Amino acid sequence: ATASDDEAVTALALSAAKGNGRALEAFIKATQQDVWRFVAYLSDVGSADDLTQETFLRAIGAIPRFSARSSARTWLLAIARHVVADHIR
Amino acid sequence: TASDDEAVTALALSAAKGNGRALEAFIKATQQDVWRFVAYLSDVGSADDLTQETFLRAIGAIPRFSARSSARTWLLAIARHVVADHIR
Repeated sequence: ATASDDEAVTALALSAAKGNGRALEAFIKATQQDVWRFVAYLSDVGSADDLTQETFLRAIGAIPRFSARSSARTWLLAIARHVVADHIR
Repeated sequence: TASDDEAVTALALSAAKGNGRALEAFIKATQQDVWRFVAYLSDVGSADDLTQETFLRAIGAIPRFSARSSARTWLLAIARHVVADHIR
């Protein structure tokens, strides 16, 4: 529960959406690894660093509108997917 | 170019108020400056890590940015601390 984990991350996201910086920072720390793994499956490993950060830049942009209609991980990986879709080419 | 400094400071101010697109744009706008400064207080090899780590702290502090100085100075002040820690 692990899903206990998802819960924190969602919480971080919700606080970050309300303008809490230190929560945005921790959110990115908590999820960076997941985004990197996901992103590298869907292209290469050489791509992933660059795709990972693009994902976070969009995340940073969209987070003010995250309201937990889904878990923050799902929301974040949906963005990761758009970033990968764009990148081809 | 001072006008460029003004945009960056204006981005920082709007990001401090909870604007995510401002924060994103600010990071895009300053990433290169942070990397060069950091590459260079240490080395090209560690610059990526230190650039992240600067931005992570930047994200966490930005809500208390109020323009007592330019955002570029504020941000490079964070970068210093980051490099200082990396060599302690």
